[PDB]
Amino acid sequence: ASEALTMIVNLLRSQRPLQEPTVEQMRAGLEAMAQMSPLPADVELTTVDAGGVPGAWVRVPESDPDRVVLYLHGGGYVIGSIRTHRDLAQRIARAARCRVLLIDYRLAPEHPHPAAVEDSTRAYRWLLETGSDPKRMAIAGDSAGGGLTVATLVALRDAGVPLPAAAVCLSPWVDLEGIGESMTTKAAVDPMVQREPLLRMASMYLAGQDPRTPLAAPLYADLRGLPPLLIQVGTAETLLDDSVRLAERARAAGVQVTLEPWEDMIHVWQAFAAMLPEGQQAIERIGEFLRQHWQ
Ligand SMILES: COc1ccc2cc([C@@H](C)C(=O)O)ccc2c1
Repeated sequence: ASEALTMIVNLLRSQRPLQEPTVEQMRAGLEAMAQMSPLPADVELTTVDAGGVPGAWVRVPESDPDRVVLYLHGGGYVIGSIRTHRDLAQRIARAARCRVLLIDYRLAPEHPHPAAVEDSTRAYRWLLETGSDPKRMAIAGDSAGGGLTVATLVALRDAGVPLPAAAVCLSPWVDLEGIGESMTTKAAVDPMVQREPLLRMASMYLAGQDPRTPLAAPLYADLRGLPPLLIQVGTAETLLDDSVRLAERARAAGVQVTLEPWEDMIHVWQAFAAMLPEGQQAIERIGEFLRQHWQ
């Protein structure tokens, strides 16, 4: 891996937003870290009411105005915001030459499951209502937002809503019990995600519901009929086996899955693309994948 990976690992070993003592401090910690990646001058942000869900349009100069990624931010269903993820959103908008709708879906513990999935499906339905075409759309998300991407597709399919051309999952979180082998075997090399904080956030999202509830933990969902899926994951991740098991389940369901394991990469390494070469390389691959499925 690039020497820059050592700098990102060192940052994460000291700035541990998932290990902050309160939800308020976890939220503020991730906001402080995102504020470091300064936004390019050519990014246009437009706040919008996406059918009752607050959102922001992210546009860059080469955004095709009729192609849209609905972007579902990570943060364990508890943290993250339009602010934390607008840099990753603009990088994807640039690579995929599209507009990104970044939504502020309801967060736990204030709004437990299924609030997040109600909001992601409402935003997608609103895009259709306002004239977006499914063959020029995609849903993408990181970590909890990667799990929410799969759950959103399942819920839309079950409601008879036309599915988009493709979907992208970045280090998705789909096992809310943390029982993947890598949760043990990669614990020593993951500077961000460990079982204790994952179970803390799962508790807030589930509010006593079965941790294998399919739209909360899509490792247990019926995935038949989903569109082509790109799963990017790092091998230095306790969540590696979330991606491996999701790929197995989607392939068994007849889905066109690409599983891309990036050697030595850490959780949502794409968010560090300003400093990490593999982050920008992975975002270029996301853009290639989306443009191929919109052809
Ligand atoms: C430098 O900027 C960032 C921005 C968002 C980030 C999000 C995560 C995790 C919690 C995520 O939402 O998947 C990690 C690092 C991040 C760094």
